[PDB]
Amino acid sequence: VQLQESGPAVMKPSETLSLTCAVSGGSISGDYGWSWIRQAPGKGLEWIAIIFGSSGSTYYSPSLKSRVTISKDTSKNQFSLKLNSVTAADTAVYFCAGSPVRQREQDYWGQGVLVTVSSASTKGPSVFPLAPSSRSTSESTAALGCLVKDYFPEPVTVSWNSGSLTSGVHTFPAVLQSSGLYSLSSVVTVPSSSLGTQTYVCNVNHKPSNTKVDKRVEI
Amino acid sequence: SVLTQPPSVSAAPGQKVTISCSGSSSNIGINYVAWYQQVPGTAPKLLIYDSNKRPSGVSDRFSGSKSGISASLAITGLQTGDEADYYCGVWDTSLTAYIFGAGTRLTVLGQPKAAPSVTLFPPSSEELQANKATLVCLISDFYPGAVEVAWKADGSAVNAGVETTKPSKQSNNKYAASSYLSLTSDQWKSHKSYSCQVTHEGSTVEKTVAP
Amino acid sequence: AVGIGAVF
Repeated sequence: VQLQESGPAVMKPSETLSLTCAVSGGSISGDYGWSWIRQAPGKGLEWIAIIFGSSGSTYYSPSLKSRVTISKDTSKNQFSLKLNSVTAADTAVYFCAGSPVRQREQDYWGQGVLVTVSSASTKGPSVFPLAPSSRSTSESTAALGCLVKDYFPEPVTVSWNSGSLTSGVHTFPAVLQSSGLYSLSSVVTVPSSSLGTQTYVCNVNHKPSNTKVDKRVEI
Repeated sequence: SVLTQPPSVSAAPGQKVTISCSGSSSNIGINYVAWYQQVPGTAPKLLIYDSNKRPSGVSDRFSGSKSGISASLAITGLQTGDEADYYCGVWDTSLTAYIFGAGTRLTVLGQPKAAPSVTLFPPSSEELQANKATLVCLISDFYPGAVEVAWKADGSAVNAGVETTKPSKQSNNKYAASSYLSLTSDQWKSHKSYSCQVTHEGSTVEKTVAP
Repeated sequence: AVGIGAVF
């Protein structure tokens, strides 16, 4: 049995989250239990609900029951979840899972879909060069960078010199600020002699905003 | 969670580790206990089902059992590749719900300590021309993965405008974090020196930048 | 295994 989730990457608070799981290689109305599970970033697994294929019986997390619907569709061989009145507390990776009722050595999981709940609107980042100081320039190597400030939503990718520069590159995970917007930095350490002879450009791509900036790092 | 498991467990390579899950007669007492291994945010892997059965393909270093209202996962011959989060899962008849434990993070001891490398960047001229100023403190290659970051302006504690990430693990098994001090043009110019102070394993590397 | 109990 294989499972594939689908759902929105980004949602606004108070909306209704709706998820579907396409099931293949077994019958949705066979002797299975079909579950939804979620994991908020950096937190534990949290089971949400189950629907049994044979009976149609459903059961729910006590703390989520008042806001969740779980359903199945035999013609579509799928099952689904609705969670209403979302808040940021519902930001999580949502997994569909399943198990035979009797052959419990089998365990099926989708790969999960990240759902981010935020009031923020899509915004491309401003890119600022992080130039080394000349005290760092007196060392043998120097750190050169680019700040990717105030974007939403994730993700952003950074490369250097169109991917031709890979050694000594470190791109850091983003911070989330009280404003709802992310920032991150990418640094590259290079020989300090190279600083007059080599051009350094960081290529920042934010596909949610259709924004792609190639920032030259001078001095 | 009505199931309690320790938040963390640690042992040396080769040792036997036990992870326990404590519940009630309504869940662990009468229902099937399962144990899952997970890297965070990705699908967990079933290690044990029906409280004491191992699925095909799982190493026989993993075993499980339960007794009364408690259940245990045992890992013999601990390897560094066993570092992961471990969850018990069980049905609760009285809640009519499936419950995961809060998770146990397994650390394999003995890995060599590594001090953080720290890089502090002042605001760019382009950001200052927008009347904003962001100091960027980048912290990498430290182990174990816990750090404390403090900002100082002319020797005094800055506690407005700082945002710091949690540590995250690099490709070389060490850790990385970053901290951001967001100011305006005027504040950045208001001070002699700014300092990023990174405390690790009891000791501190700080960094300074000046307008 | 996931989701499946013995006693309802």
